[PDB]
Amino acid sequence: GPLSKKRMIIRDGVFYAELFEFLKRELAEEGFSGVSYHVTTLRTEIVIKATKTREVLGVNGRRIRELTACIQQRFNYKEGKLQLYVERVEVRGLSAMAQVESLRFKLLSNLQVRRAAMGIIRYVMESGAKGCEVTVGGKIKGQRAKSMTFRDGYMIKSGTAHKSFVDSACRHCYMRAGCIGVKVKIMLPGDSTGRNGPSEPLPDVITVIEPK
Amino acid sequence: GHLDQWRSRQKIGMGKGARCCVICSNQKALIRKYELNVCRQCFRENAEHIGFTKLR
Amino acid sequence: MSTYVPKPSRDNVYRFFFTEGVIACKKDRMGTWTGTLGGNTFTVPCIQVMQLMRSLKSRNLIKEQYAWRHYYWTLNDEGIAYMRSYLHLAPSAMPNTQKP
Amino acid sequence: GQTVRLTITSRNAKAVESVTSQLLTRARDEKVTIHGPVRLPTRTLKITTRKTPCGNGTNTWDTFELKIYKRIIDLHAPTEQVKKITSFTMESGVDVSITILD
RNA sequence: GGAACUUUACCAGAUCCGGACAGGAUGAGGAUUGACAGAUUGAGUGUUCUUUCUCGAUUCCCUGAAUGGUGGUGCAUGGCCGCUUAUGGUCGGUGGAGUGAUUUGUUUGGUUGAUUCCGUCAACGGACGAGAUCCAAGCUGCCCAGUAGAAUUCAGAAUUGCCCAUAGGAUAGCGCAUUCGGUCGAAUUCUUCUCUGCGGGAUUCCUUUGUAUUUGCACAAGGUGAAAUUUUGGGCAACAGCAGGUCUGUGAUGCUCCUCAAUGUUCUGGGCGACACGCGCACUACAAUGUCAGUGAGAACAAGAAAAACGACUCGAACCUACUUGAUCAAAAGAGUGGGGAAACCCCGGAAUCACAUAGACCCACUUGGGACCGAGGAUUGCAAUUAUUGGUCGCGCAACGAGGAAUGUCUCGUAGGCGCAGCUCAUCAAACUGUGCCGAUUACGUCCCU
Ligand SMILES: [K+]
Ligand SMILES: [K+]
Ligand SMILES: [K+]
Ligand SMILES: [Mg+2]
Ligand SMILES: [Mg+2]
Ligand SMILES: [Mg+2]
Ligand SMILES: [Mg+2]
Ligand SMILES: [Mg+2]
Ligand SMILES: [Mg+2]
Ligand SMILES: [Mg+2]
Ligand SMILES: [Mg+2]
Ligand SMILES: [Mg+2]
Ligand SMILES: [Mg+2]
Ligand SMILES: [Mg+2]
Ligand SMILES: [Mg+2]
Ligand SMILES: [Mg+2]
Ligand code: NA
Repeated sequence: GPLSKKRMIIRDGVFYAELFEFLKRELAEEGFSGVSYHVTTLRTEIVIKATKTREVLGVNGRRIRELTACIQQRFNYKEGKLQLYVERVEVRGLSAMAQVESLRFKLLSNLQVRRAAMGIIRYVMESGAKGCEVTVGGKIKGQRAKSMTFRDGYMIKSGTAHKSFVDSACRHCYMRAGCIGVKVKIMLPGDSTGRNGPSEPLPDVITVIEPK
Repeated sequence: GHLDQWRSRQKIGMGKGARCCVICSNQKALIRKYELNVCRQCFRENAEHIGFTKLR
Repeated sequence: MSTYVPKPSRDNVYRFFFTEGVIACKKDRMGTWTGTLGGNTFTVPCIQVMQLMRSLKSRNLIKEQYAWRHYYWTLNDEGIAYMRSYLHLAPSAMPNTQKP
Repeated sequence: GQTVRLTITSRNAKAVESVTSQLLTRARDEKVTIHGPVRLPTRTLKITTRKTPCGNGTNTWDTFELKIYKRIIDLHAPTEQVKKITSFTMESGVDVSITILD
């Protein structure tokens, strides 16, 4: 043998990291937004978050069963011991992973960088985010590489609280000239529900309750 | 006998040549603590998913 | 190892590939790949599985995905038709990923 | 008299405390004898590595830490009753192990 | 990036195709694969020949294009990191001012580490950065312990009073005397110590026959207190950039180079370690605030074993360690018997700096300082130890070095310095790094002379 708790935690983390990488590469064009797994004695239940759940499932769940076969064979799960579920993200514009994939798709379609980046920002700010900051870099215009950033609204950079209020994701775009990096940051609106927003007040914001 | 010679030393399974990153299969600067077997550069990218955090 | 794939080993891999529409194999030349075919386990070297799947991919019969030293080959509709003719199965035969 | 030990282990402090409290409340509902819960020492997995991918620049380091929280609850209850107490939905990342003390 | 092989990218050779696929030849009257023996050979390597067997349609033969590459180009790139830059910096909107580039905002004054605040004001409103947030450490509450302990009862066992040493000082005690973690005793009672999830606690809070004071923002001493100023130490850290580094992390990547006697891949052997020399960092010293020999008391972070495989039939073994033997005679070994998945075994974690009224040896000398170089024996890790792998033993010590010119590094409190220990690299090897604890100061708490 029984592995120690340290070894068990390391093993579980490595399993999640490999599962995340496999789904990130497999579901790149379906707006993959995250993955969580719940382990019981009966089965291991894996829930995939995506924007286009129809493409993640496929006809009669052909795609989702193919992904189940991949995970089951790689990790040697037995029959009936592994299950996959697909749920949609409530707000796509508040997911950095979904938006950075959308930006990469738009760039791969020969769209201008200014157009695609501003399109992402307008969509994100319409979704209720406090702020969005997307940046595109590398061989944008010609042989010399330059980096250009587009931002709107609020954004916190320092401290440890931005790990909770800021959603980030970076992707590589493979163009004819070379590799283009796209990074999208979303300032999540603090919402009392934990699905979209840390639900905590901002670390430096002080509110005085109005008297009765 | 070229099948017996082929990768005969790699079958011994000792030293840095027998070990590689579980992500990138590189045989240099391998983190073997807690049986991670992950390259140092690959660990910095995947540390958040594995569960490690930067605190102090 | 040797890339030369015995014909019975190819038939076993293809039968497994059709039964479970996905094959996952670690990319290590001196490694062994294990699969289950209607009970029991048959072993093929990982390099030979890689060779068979590389041939299929060059003919656009499968889709290949790679992550963390592992391949993930999935039969395509053309690949399903190819395996159904190769394995001499009935037209009603389908991989488990397509059964209701 | 059978004594059964429940070990709750996770790397999330909030999850392990929530599971422990739920187990404790359910165990008190079946009015069984409780010993604990005991907050065992929390272990910090520590990995320090260079920040640069190359070898250039000031030798700066990143200290990554993983904390493991473990709790033990001893129950004087039959295996059927301890299964009933355990029978609920737990948070993800929390490992609960059941063992019968010698 | 502590390279024996591998790693490895270099050198001398020798294999394999890991050239998919397509098109065209041959082709079950056989496309092809693999080999015993004897030669070739570094090879008891079918790599090639002689010789035939073997496998069967997977290949092979030719053209194209693919593939792989620690090949180039970091001056084509992504990502990451470093640096400018540890300081207090940065940017719109609308408004004002200029033909404009631009400017105001963003400020003369005081204050703060702070573009931190208070005032002032052609601005007003905001956004970052600073602060706040976060993680540890110090004090503390609740909760908690068959993985931490304590106290008290009985029961067992031990010392027990006259004693003053080879010369024997100084240092508490003067209703019930102490001690025994194997006494591998048995029961009650508890959380003081330990463990810890969420809390509490500190903020210029209180004072001043202080400073400064229209005010304000504040400062200095002293209280309170575990802690008295960003509590302490870290992490994070804007906007602009640099042709800084990385194509030797990746199935990151454009172009280009090689591609079947290959720059792919594997195997054998060398090299990365070579030494008239120069330079940067570290270790050990030059001794008596010492070296030996003995004895005592005594930490904290931490690490520990395996599979879709091997044997039994889910379990065992790998990893760490304790105890015992080896031992009717060196170390290092070698062996058993247990334990530990790690608050459970190691472990009451007997670290050494340190201490010793040890009545110990040495006595100022390159000397019992120093331990570099080198010689013989033996053991261990490994498939392989020669170019000593690494310990252990006896020798060498006559190798310099007796405190180091000009120059130069780091540092303000549990800090410098000194001392070890663990992790990490790791089959074996630490003078490295990342942490940890132990003994613990001098000096200043200032300035803009130098940078
Ligand atoms: K004007
Ligand atoms: K600047
Ligand atoms: K010696
Ligand atoms: Mg801020
Ligand atoms: Mg800060
Ligand atoms: Mg070699
Ligand atoms: Mg490469
Ligand atoms: Mg550069
Ligand atoms: Mg760059
Ligand atoms: Mg200005
Ligand atoms: Mg000042
Ligand atoms: Mg000022
Ligand atoms: Mg590496
Ligand atoms: Mg070198
Ligand atoms: Mg000496
Ligand atoms: Mg080093
Ligand atoms: Na390149």
